[PDB]
Amino acid sequence: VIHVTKEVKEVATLSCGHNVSVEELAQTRIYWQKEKKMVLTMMSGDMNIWPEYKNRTIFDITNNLSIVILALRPSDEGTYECVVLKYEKDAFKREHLAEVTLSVKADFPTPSISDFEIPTSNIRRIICSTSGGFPEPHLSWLENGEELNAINTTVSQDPETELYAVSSKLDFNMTTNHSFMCLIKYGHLRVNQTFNWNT
Amino acid sequence: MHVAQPAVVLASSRGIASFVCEYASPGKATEVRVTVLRQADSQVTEVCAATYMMGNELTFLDDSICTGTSSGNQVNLTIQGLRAMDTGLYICKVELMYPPPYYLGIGNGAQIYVIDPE
Repeated sequence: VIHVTKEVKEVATLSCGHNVSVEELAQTRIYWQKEKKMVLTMMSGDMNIWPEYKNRTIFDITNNLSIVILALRPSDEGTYECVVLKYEKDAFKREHLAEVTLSVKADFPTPSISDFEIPTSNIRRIICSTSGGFPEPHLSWLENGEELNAINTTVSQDPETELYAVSSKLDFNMTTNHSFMCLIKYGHLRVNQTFNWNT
Repeated sequence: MHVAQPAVVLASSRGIASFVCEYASPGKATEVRVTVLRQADSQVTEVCAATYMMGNELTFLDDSICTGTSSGNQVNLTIQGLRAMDTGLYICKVELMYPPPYYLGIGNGAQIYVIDPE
């Protein structure tokens, strides 16, 4: 088996590690299946790409029968199989079996804490955000190892990319000195960012 | 895919050895290819193979040593002309060829005991 690891927004190529001369393709059956779900097939030299792939996949025939996924989605992660069957004498026989695993990275970039001045006396408002990551993020504000209370927070997922965007608002008093940390936890991973205030 | 076959089978005075190979069809079969492998010294060797359309009598070739019959997720393999010298472990492999997805199954191999008459 071979392991490929690309980042959620890259292109990924999964090689069948084998090829078939054009003269042979016609009497060949090639199945690219993930788990036991069909990615696409070529039979009688005719194509068939499944819905979930119908548009972001290129079957690079001449290059080791490999597939090229252009819009990596977190779901694309998994174990792919390339089966090649060639009809011989009495019937189709397996000519090649290939297995590849795809790892999609989708870490959240360092969050950005920006502040704005509101009409309130010395009450300041800082917004923390970060997006384009997976899985689902969980924000939290910390001053001194103390889990604060934010005004508003929202987490959303792009219905097409599967990626998440998080953002949150928190207010504090500009009088005292403050040292805030916006900690985001997604899966067994975490990434934050600290904002500092002084006099 | 899981494939089950008898652990041991002894041949006959002649040279005929039989056994049932049963596979776990996870779906609409249609095209299944059955292969009998002989393992020895950890070196595999095709003994015979055949593809049958789920719904037809498994039929091997003439070039072939084996012979068999199918009944649902079951196959009736019968090897022949075995000399006590080819006694050993006979793995039975099963493939779900069409329609895809492709599934592969390897049994543990039945141990065949054959003895060359006096």
